Amino acid sequence: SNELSKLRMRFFSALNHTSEIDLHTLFDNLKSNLTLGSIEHLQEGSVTYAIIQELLKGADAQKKIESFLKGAIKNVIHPGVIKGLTPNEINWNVAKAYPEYYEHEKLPDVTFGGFKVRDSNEFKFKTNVQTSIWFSIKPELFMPSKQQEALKRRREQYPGCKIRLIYSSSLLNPEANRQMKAFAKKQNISLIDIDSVKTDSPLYPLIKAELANLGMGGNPAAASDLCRWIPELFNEGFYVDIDLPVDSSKIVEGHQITGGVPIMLNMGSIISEPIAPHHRRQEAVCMATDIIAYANDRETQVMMDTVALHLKNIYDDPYTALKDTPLAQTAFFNRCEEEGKNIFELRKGLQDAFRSDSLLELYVFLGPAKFKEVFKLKETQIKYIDDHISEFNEHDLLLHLISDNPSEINQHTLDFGRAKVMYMDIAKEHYSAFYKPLVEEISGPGAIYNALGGASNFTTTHRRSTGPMLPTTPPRVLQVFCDAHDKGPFVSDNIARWQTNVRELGVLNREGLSWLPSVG
Ligand SMILES: O=c1ccn([C@@H]2O[C@H](COP(=O)(O)OP(=O)(O)O[C@H]3O[C@H](CO)[C@@H](O)[C@H](O)[C@H]3O)[C@@H](O)[C@H]2O)c(=O)[nH]1
Ligand SMILES: [Mg+2]
Repeated sequence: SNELSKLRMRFFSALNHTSEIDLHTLFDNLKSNLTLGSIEHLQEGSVTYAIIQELLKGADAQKKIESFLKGAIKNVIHPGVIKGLTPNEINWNVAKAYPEYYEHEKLPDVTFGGFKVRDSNEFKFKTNVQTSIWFSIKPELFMPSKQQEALKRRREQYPGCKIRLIYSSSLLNPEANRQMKAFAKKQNISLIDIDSVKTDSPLYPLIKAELANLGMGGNPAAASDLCRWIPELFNEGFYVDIDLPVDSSKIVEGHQITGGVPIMLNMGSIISEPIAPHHRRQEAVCMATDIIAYANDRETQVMMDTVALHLKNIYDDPYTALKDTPLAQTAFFNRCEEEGKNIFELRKGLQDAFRSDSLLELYVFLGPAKFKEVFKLKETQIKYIDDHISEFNEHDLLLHLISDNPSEINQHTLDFGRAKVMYMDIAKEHYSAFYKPLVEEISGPGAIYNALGGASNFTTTHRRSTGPMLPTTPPRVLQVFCDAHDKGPFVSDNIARWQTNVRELGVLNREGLSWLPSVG
């Protein structure tokens, strides 16, 4: 039959059409327990292939290779394929099963979310259950067309995948609520209203506050970020950003993957410029939360609680989490910290300063140090301004900017109205850098990275090859066992690929984010 023909052709391709042994005899002797799925793990680049190549150089190669492959397929590869193991995971399991044929180091001790990463493949994850989140900032609009179309494109392409959607009914007017419910019914989507969830999570009040405070420093992406760490909302399948495409070629037929931790995230890594004292590059793992996988396991709730306790701590005192951000160098931040202002008041105050259309208000907000930096002033220039600021009106301050640095605005200094706009525009260049950490380091991937162990814990001296990748260093352990993006069928552009050089990240940084409030 064509099935046997297809299998045989795949096998001969995998083993490089070698004539050093008789592949017909070998194929015939293995075919009783050989599937297309297993043959992938015999290909060049695999541990199994590497072992075969060394056996070819020794005596009795025909028999030794048959004995090796029969056992490797029966005991390691085929069981791995059925369980949803990746090629990396199968390579490791083969190396472990055949220490006489493959020299390797032991699994290093790596801690991720308070848990030692395992190579047991014991945590199981469903790829056919997907949850996304949409909180509308416009009461008349349940969801924009882009997001509706994204969900349809996932539903029409795939059943029988279960699609769950968290939203807020309180954010929608009655018509929009009816439309949301109608949409979800038509698309066979399980709807979850965040307004009435039963949970004891400390994150739940914070989510409700983020949404209640829209227009007053709340943020719907921050609300969405926090939902992902409540066990009543997420306990199996994947979280995926609502608009992530599915890569059909990556769908696993058993709809199951595994990992070495009970919660996996989107990961990559960045190889640094050389650092002191040996002029060597460092590999630093990077992570994102646009794809999260949750194991069907009690340990999932345990790990999630560690992260939730960290996020609660950040919300309760955000100034530590923000200590190294641009905003931390402003007078406004220092005042807020002394006053114990909350995250909403911090975000709203920043937005207010940049909506003020006032250089004087911007000065009071930034303080002299950051005002100096933003407007590229000399120390003597900012000293004079700061000494006399209690006497200035708006025009007085503009006159000093014009005298001190007309080049910044290409000597368009004769029209004061235009000059003011140009200086305000220079300041607005920095708004995104001030604002984004107020989500990223608070509820976002910055906070989560820290919750799970922080940079130091995920950064190591860069080391390369040789041969098939094995989990024998910390970044390789995370790459093999902890990365939801590689294993899942969802497409992301949020972060660098694994082992990307810092000078060529190839990540688009978008300007008009959905969750950045405008400042004009
Ligand atoms: O009006 C909005 C806007 C955003 N969101 C939520 O926020 C998520 C991210 O919004 P997106 O426009 O994709 O922003 P990005 O900056 O591209 O998102 C990144 O940064 C966010 C904040 O940390 C994270 O929530 C995302 O997972 C991450 O991909 C969405 O999927 C929604 O869940 C809403 O619910 N309502
Ligand atoms: Mg996005």
